[PDB]
Amino acid sequence: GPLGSPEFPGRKKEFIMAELLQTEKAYVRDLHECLETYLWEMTSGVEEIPPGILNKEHIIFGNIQEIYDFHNNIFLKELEKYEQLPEDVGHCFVTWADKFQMYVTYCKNKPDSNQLILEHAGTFFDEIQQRHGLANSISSYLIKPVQRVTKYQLLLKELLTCCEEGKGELKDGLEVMLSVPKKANDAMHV
Repeated sequence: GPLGSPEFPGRKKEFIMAELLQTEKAYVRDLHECLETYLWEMTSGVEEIPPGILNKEHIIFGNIQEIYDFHNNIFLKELEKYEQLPEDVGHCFVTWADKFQMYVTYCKNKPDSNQLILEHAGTFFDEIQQRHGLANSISSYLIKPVQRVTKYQLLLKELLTCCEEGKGELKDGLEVMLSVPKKANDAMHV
């Protein structure tokens, strides 16, 4: 029934490579619709933004603006070239490993982001929601990055343990993924 114990690595030749190909497009699109909605209206000063979050756009959504642009013109269109080869995406987490330091910044601002959307952001995003047909709460999008970095660990652990031919780069692609949220805790100072 609605369980997942008989193991279910997705449906198609490229099972879980499709799970990564799809989360690019899901991630660059879900970043797109974020800048255009919640970030747009706070930077365009067209609604009354509570005195706590107005110049705290960079807290509410952190540095998400830099994520869209860089993925839609790089990570996505670099990944679709690996559609025929999930053996080469270990080379892709590493190709940009140092750029993953941006994820250590993102997470350090995450909790204080939370605080501001709870107490002093208020209900303001609920009205914008309905105007554009957002359907989903604000909190959902801004936390998604951390849901996404778990997914990277999910699929990458799959490849590096099951690739009959694991040419290389895979475990390094892993260690970079793991050192980021680890760093954020150690380097706690935001």
